[PDB]
Amino acid sequence: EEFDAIKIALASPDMIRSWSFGEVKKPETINYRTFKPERDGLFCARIFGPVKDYECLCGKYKRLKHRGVICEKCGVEVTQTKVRRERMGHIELASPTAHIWFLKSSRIGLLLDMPLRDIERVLYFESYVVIEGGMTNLERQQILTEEQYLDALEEFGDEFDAKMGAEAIQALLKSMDLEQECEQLREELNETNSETKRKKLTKRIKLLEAFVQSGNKPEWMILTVLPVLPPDLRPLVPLDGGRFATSDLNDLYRRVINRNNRLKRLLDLAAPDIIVRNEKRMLQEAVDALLDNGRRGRAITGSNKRPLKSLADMIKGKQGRFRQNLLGKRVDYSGRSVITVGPYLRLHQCGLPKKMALELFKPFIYGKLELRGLATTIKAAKKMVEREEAVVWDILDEVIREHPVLLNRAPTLHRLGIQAFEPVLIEGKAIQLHPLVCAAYNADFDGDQMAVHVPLTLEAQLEARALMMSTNNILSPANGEPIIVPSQDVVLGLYYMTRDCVNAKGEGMVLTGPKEAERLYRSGLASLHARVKVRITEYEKDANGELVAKTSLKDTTVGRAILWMIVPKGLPYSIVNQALGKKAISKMLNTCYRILGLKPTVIFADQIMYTGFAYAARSGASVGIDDMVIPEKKHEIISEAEAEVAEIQEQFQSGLVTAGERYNKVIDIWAAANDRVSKAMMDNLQTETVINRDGQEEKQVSFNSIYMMADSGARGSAAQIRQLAGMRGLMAKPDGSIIETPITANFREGLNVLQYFISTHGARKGLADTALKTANSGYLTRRLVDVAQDLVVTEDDCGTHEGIMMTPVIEGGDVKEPLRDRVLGRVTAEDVLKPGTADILVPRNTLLHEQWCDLLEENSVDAVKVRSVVSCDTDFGVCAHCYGRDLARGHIINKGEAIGVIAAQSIGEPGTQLTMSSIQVKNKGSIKLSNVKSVVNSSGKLVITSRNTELKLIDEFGRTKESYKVPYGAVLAKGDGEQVAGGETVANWDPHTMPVITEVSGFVRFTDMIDGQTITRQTDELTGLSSLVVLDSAERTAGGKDLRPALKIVDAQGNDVLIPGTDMPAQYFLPGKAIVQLEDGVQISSGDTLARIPQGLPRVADLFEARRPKEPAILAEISGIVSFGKETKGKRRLVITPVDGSDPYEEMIPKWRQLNVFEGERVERGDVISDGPEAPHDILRLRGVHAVTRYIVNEVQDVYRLQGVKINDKHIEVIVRQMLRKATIVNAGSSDFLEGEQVEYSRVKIANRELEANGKVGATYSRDLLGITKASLATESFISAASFQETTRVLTEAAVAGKRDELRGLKENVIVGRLIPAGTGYAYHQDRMRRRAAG
Amino acid sequence: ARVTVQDAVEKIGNRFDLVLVAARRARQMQVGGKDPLVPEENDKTTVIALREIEEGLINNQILDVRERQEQQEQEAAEL
Amino acid sequence: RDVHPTHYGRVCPIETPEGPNIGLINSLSVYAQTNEYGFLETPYRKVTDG
Amino acid sequence: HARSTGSYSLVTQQPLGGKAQFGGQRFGEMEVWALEAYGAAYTLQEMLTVKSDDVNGRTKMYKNIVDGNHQMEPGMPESFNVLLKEIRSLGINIELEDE
Amino acid sequence: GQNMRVAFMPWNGYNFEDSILVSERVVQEDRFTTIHIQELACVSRDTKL
Amino acid sequence: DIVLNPLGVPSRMNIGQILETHLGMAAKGIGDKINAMLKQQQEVAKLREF
Repeated sequence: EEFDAIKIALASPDMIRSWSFGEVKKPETINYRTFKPERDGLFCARIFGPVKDYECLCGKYKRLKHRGVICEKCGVEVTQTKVRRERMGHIELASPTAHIWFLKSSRIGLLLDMPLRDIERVLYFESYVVIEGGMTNLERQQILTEEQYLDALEEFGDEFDAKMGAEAIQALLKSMDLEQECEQLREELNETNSETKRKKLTKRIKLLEAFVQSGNKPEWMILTVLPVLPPDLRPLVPLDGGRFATSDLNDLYRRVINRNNRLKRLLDLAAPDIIVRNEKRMLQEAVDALLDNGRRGRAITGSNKRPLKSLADMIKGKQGRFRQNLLGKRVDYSGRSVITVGPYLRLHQCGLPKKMALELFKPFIYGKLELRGLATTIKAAKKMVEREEAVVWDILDEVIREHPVLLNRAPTLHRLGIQAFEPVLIEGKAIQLHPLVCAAYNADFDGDQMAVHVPLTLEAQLEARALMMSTNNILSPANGEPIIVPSQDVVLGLYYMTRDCVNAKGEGMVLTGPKEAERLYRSGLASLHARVKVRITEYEKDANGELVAKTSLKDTTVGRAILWMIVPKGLPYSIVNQALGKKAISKMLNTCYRILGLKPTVIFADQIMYTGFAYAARSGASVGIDDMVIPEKKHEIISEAEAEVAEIQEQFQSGLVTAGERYNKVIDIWAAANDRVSKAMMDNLQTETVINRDGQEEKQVSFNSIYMMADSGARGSAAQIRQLAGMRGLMAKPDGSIIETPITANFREGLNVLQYFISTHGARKGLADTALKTANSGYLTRRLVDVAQDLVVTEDDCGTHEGIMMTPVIEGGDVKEPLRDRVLGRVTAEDVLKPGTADILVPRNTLLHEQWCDLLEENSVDAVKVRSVVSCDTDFGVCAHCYGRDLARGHIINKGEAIGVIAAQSIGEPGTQLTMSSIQVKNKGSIKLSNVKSVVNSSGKLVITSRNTELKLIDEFGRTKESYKVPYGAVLAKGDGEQVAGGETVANWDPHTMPVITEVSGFVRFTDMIDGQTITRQTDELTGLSSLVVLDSAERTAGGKDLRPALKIVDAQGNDVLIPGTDMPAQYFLPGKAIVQLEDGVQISSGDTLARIPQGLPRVADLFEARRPKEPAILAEISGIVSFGKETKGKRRLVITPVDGSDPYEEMIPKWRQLNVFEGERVERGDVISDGPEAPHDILRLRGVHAVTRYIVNEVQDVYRLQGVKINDKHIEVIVRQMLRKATIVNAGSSDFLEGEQVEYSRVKIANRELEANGKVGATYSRDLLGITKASLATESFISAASFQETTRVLTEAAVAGKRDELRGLKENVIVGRLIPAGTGYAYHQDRMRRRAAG
Repeated sequence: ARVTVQDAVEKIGNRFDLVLVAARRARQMQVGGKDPLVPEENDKTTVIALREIEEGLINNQILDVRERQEQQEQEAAEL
Repeated sequence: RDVHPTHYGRVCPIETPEGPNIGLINSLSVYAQTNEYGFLETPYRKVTDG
Repeated sequence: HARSTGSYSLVTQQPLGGKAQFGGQRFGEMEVWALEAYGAAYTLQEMLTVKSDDVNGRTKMYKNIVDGNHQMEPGMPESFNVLLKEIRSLGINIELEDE
Repeated sequence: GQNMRVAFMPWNGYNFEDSILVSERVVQEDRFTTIHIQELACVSRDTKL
Repeated sequence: DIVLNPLGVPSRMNIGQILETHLGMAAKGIGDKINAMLKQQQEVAKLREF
């Protein structure tokens, strides 16, 4: 009963007769008059057990006089009737018929070297096959028609062997030898390991060996026994009005017994074989639909025309047991009702109704009617709670005091979607919730309802107290943010409370305390927002962890003073010297966590809610139609707009320009007309009050209500204040192209009849996307859990070497990613050091808390190697010192948690939101360049002759500040070693410059490059000074396509002038599209040119899927110059010819794509050869593993950072690590030659072959790179692969391979219902990790 | 305590053992028939145990001494 | 599931359930009848010179 | 709608659903993934054994709270062995390797 | 439906997120009273007993 | 009678309810100026003008 692992293998023909309880010999079910089972059908009491407990068909043995004997007088046992869940039936088959999961998947053609289509004709009684050819006139395994069947029969008589049917395929499986036919493939594997002839051994060396080791036989792919599901698992039960009801397995068993009966009746009656054949193919239909119905043939149905539910349909899909029944279940001791606002509450409190908890807490209530003595029996107690009697409340009232409870909202989209609560019982019918848990739940009070759950056992109350309580969670597990940020009502009322109006009463008078400030406003003798001179008594913990206080005189307003009677003794006044909008608030409550701790902030959250509600209602900010004002000059823009589109429309009638340019000028004008409208209202909204107070007129922030929400960040925005004031941009018809005319009225002026039709385009288009791609992001989150399943942090620290290197992601333009919010909480990989060298704080590892981000702020070091969990080396779990801070708590992370099922919720929960040249220096900095080869030109400017140099503007400090890229030989103005001010246009280049600049000055003549062969002469008629123009390869002569153009810039004697400082020739083998400037005899200086070459969510998905993009740019393999091969044969060639290494590489690349390095030109390992995207499968292979991580943590980041939705970058790192848990083995010693194996497994293998047992007989490996619907099915645990997708692929590919489980993953114990080995249940499980080794 | 578990995981150092030291501790008053050491305050035992920890008198080790000495007062008591 | 401009005067472009039946379930407009073949029509006011 | 014990569904021996059916709430699969990230174990255990599927376990759990003893002795879910016997009725020997 | 004397202002966090706050009078005037008519049935059939 | 939330007008863009409020203020108010001349019970002579 205590069991450890779960084994799957094939079942023997004999094992099922050791399973079952006899035979079924009939098709009957039950007796139609007396609704009792029949004998030897699919219901018989003799086979499977009784119908009533301890009662048989006659009725001899009843009421447990005789316990466990059998009633002879019918054959029926006397035991329990729960045994009807267990007892299986078995039928002999007349002929052995094939199993479908080892046919259609392929496991039986691949096992026999035959096609799956070329098997069926032997099964379907169409064509004989050679069983054992002693005479070699017909080679074995041959598809012989009935015509030639007579021809060879007369030649050989009985000296040959040839049968047809699915018992002949048993004879084919019977003949051959496992180990002998494995000997030959193991021998001739090393002949010629071709890529089109590798896997047909590499699969077959796996499968032929697996039959020997796992103890399996080649005969067991056929069925001679059909096991029967026990009848309680296929129950035909009575409904009410004489009608009955059956599962789909009753009737599908009936079509097999009768065909196993009619075939029985044919053999004795000496039947013709053409009858016996057509009987056999009906059984072949009947077996297949019983196992997997809609797989092979026309779907056998009932009378209601739907396909019958097969057994595989009871496994596959959303209606299979692995998803609908064993991961998500119904649960008792639970209820639900509509939620509503409870404003008065405290944080740990939920508002539960009285009329509800009588049925959740019913056996808890029964617990203290018997123990109190107020009920002698339970039936005495049952009809008291149903009478709603007097003590019933006050016994329940004792119980629910200090009894936790759960509240859950579907979809519980992250870890805070189910939080514990403690009830405080109200009398009513709905559920009142705390106002600062709405933002944690995505709750709008518009009709949603939540589920409540009862923590029954003792730990369940302890876990609800300690782990998930609503006061235990304040912060995010995604980032440092608090999820207790006040949303809309209070954030107006705080902004109304703290304000500065210059006029009210009592301007600049004296006050003595914030108590007497509230003596003033509550008396009407002052106002809230009016400046005064006060005194406060603040505190500080700038002593040795001790409260130090001081006291000064201040300057503030009255309403700002009253708020200071709340804050708990740890902050300066410098948070509340303002108007207190939203971002003015989110730094207050974040700081009091970073100063005081949780239990202060539990009160501090409940206490601002007690005043921002009571004040905004007291002030009251209604919204009249005159609070919505209209811009005054709004019409006069539209008349100017119909003046500016006036000359555009009448001009196209003349034809001076096309509609193709006219459109964007109309897109220009109506935007730039609106960009005068959308500015106009923002004069007389934010300062439209010009008040007067002992002065002429004084201007300030206005008191209009729709502005105050926008000035607080409560509702609306800049683009949303438009459509209540002015014209609402442009609105697109849903094809993609946009109309020329905006909607020139806002809503306050009323839309036109026709424009509202155009307005309805965006109404569905927004709603037929935001309600469609919610499903397209849900399926994303599921595979994020799956590849991050079995990871559980199971150490403190192994302490390996250094890891990945951080550098800020300021790239392109402005300072996009400061390093302070990338190194925060991280573990320092190594000892780090200042710009002052050898000035080290850290002994290779520490916790970077809130001061060290400010330490590296001061010192201009801005490049940090950090420890990331891919750079750990421990298997089946990671060390905590590569992860970082426990974001949900704020300390270093403990031993036992799962971070992968954290990180999968950090991605999908934002996923339901995010579906929809010349170069200048910007500021005073230096100029730095890296990987540089450049040359001074004739002018005295620069041209860059390196694919890999970037323009960097270092300030006076020593950290990077900007970055721009440069192409090959753009027209620069500056060099290096300079510190030039911003505002100049230095890297100035055309969109068409791809120069054929040389580095070395010389003399240009015509040489080796004739007209007619490789050139069409295009002498420029207007100026004369063109040359023989190199065009592309696809327009020249094929007699001249054997070579390329190659211009030899000469010295006096005629040689190609070399690169200065090397003995190698550098003349230009010209690439395509090159118009050469000057003709024979001319010169070019250094740096001067020979010729000129003129020219969301599924993006999130493809990176974690590693979808190889459609136009892959190619990337190199090793250093060295290039040779070329075949010219214009479908696709061209490129031959790798290194500096010293051997040169065998040649690749079918196109010339149809443009190049980067020239033909006689060198390139390096890991660089690019073309232009375009790339598959990361290369970028793991050619460039090391510490770039594909820096790719994916940054390439996917331009989606989530785009909408500014912050996720800490440890969460990309954990789940790309799971995409690399494999290898491609190259050498040998333990494995096959070129098979696949987990690198975490083969590092246990090289843990000993290089350890002192062996010197080195090990094997060498690359790294594999999978997606996320591949890396989960390429995992050792077969239950998880059956738990997720494609089980018909899985359970056959797991069966013959003998694949066990180990109960390690967080699904692997749920399906058995065991405790999770994480956190609370981890230390229990490591005892089981040793109690097998200790016993 | 009643509202948070911070001031007891400052002592224990883990979000799961504070459940596990009290999963062990809070059975002795349900069916063990014993009494706590702190003032009771009409409390259900999943926080009465949490009180005994966060009053500094209980870690995992000190529970293991009162469960050892109970067995050596039944072992020679039989003989 | 879109709003074609040929739905003018026949199909109400603000009547659908907002769930997964957004582009299929529709009403008919006020003044609409059906053709003698079975197509969707709309009355109009014919202009005779101004 | 609330439920302590209503009638259980016939085959999988788990509770029903719907208020008018006197069923229960559905603690789905997506509701598991938050609990694993919490690291809570017993709450994620006893939402499957004593609440949901174990026939013997909910009986004792009734007698656990009547007499007062807050305790949870789990067992095997009576739909897991269902899935075991269903593959056994597909002729592939999945089984239990005990200790 | 009926018609309600309405007034746009926040109220101490009682009308927080598009919530409605009705007063006690409009209950007693029986303005939103709905008569829902259930339909239950009793059926008696034969048995084997 | 009903105290709704005025922080659901701007960002939700249901704005004619403010105009449904204002024209709704007029029509019941004239229901009270008429009920002046039905309880005070002056005549129907000034009513027919009004």
